[PDB]
Amino acid sequence: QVQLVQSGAEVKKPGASVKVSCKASGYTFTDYYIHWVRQAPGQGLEWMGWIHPNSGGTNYAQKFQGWVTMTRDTSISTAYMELSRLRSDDTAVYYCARGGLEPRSVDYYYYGMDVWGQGTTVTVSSASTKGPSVFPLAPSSGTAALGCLVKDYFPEPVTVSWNSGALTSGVHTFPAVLQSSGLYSLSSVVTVPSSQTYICNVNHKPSNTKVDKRVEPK
Amino acid sequence: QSVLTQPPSVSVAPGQTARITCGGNNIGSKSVHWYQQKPGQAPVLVVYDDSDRPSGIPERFSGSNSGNTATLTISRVEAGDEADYYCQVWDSSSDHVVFGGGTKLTVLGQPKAAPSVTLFPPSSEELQANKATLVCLISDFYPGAVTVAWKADSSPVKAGVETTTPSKQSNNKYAASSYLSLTPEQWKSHRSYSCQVTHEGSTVEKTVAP
Repeated sequence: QVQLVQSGAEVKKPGASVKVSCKASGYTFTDYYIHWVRQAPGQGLEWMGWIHPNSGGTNYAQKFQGWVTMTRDTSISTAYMELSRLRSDDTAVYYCARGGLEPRSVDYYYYGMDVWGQGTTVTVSSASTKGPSVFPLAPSSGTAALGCLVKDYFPEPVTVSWNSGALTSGVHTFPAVLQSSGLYSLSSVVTVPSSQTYICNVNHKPSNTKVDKRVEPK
Repeated sequence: QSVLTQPPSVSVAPGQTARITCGGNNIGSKSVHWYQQKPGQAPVLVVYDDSDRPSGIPERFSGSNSGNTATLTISRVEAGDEADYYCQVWDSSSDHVVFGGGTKLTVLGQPKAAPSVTLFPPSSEELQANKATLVCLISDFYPGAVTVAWKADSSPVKAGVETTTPSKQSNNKYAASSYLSLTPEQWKSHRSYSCQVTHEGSTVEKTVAP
């Protein structure tokens, strides 16, 4: 269970700054360097730099050195990364990965990045966090429709389940669309037998919004 | 510093053999690593130290590196092998780690698959809220190209329409969605609304009415 778990999505105004965390478990934290990789939407991978969890020594890519600050706390096996004076260009997924063995050595004992965080999405925007409306999408109708429309929210992401984790299979939750408004919208819909109160648990953490919506046939 | 270069895209028929290359200066003496990234997921190290494979990776993934080129060879490629492939080295000269720019791999030879279309009208909840929004949800189709047309009373509608790009599901086929926003009236004014999606020359229509 060798694992790196990063903190959740963040949204900051331009000029602000952010600290992202990456927690190691399942191996000795001080046995490997921690690296950070940027990936802006639709782009490729960029090495930002690394840190020795043992010494705290750091090394930065040209492009990222000076406005990026990597630290760490060995007592909880967590690597942090700070991004200062954010701009829109900075919107991206940020990974931590584990690669390279201690100690230093004249030649780097580096065998690629073998274990990766799940990435953290950092969005830079001046838009204000808004909660979604959640409307019911009754079925018409064998299999039935039934669904839930989450409308005009900001920002990504949003986590819907069905009937409190109960109804899983059949649940298709679609990748959101970006509207002209700047607000996102997606729908989660469940194909079911035509022949049981169906509720969809929608939750938009960033606006502290959680609605429950029962979907009944008209 | 050093810079790694890969061909942006490479294509192979299924079961054939894919050769992905990673060009760099004296890279033959640098030790290359390879990552596989599928959309919305973290990269996976598939080969390292020139040609070693992490536990769980099949021997059909091999690698070599010599001169001014490292190569990732994947034998008997499957549809499940579509991803972006990134090469990578540690460059002692700069003391920096460097990524290649990535290589798209496509396996042209999968079965055609027609879009499943599902459509919903506006909620009264929404209409009492003085709004109105229609929901057309295309799923389960391959290839990943699909065009969506919105009809009201046999006439096309452009405004209000927002269509997602073709995303990729668990079943390695695609899905998209179009959203139609209208005033409560225009919904009530028209006999019906229809969302028609065209794929590989055949069209699938669904219709809805107040």
